[PDB]
Amino acid sequence: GVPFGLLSGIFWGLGLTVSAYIFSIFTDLSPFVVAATHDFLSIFILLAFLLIRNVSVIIGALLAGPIGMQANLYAVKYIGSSLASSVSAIYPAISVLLAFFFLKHKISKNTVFGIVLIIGGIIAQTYKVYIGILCALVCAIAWGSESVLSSFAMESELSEIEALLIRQVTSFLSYLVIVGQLLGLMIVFAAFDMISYLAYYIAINRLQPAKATGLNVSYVVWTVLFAVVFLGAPLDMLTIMTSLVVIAGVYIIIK
Ligand SMILES: C[N+](C)(C)CCO
Repeated sequence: GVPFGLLSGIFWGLGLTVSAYIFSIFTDLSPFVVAATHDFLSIFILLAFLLIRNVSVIIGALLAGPIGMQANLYAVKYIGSSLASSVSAIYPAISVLLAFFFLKHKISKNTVFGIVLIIGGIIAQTYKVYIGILCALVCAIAWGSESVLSSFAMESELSEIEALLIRQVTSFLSYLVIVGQLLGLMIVFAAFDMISYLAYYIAINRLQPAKATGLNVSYVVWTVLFAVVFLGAPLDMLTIMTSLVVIAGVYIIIK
């Protein structure tokens, strides 16, 4: 069960760097259409896996799709290959802050304490860098509410056919109301995002969000590994330290 969330970290961490690889080749020539086609291509490779409490899903999906994911997409233009991932990784603190007050109290002396060290090893480097940090704070508020609102239903509603299916078509319908090689990189980015968000939901089913979201912020270390090997990040001395505090806290939350 625990690996399912650890798999959610690496796969979104590699995918959120190939999205930076997409923008790095034209420098945000198209801000918004990337996210609209993102869910458009996502529905088809999500349905490729094939071969009412719906309100609680849609009210958290519009709280993290129209304002959470695409803000991580367009509102994070070039501030960093992972510099948005760091401060958007305080979202478990916003999620645990909401989860503890909505009939979910299962934390220990070294379960949220590992989340605390994971945030303090990031906030210290947060200012080692306006619009980018704004939405990166917004992505933290949005995904943290979605994690509890996704865990809200989570009964007679499977992680795929109701959890991630309604979550995808809701944001895809939202952009419909708000409105070659790139399609290969887009469908490649869609292929990595959809195994990730399902694996995050499979970790949300059996494992509590306080630990499932806490193992997810491993997506901050893999998003620097992919961003320094596939992309050649400068990796100053402060990067290895923040990479260590976020994994040193991962081994406190996992145990
Ligand atoms: C994929 N998100 C990072 C948006 C959710 C955590 O898995």
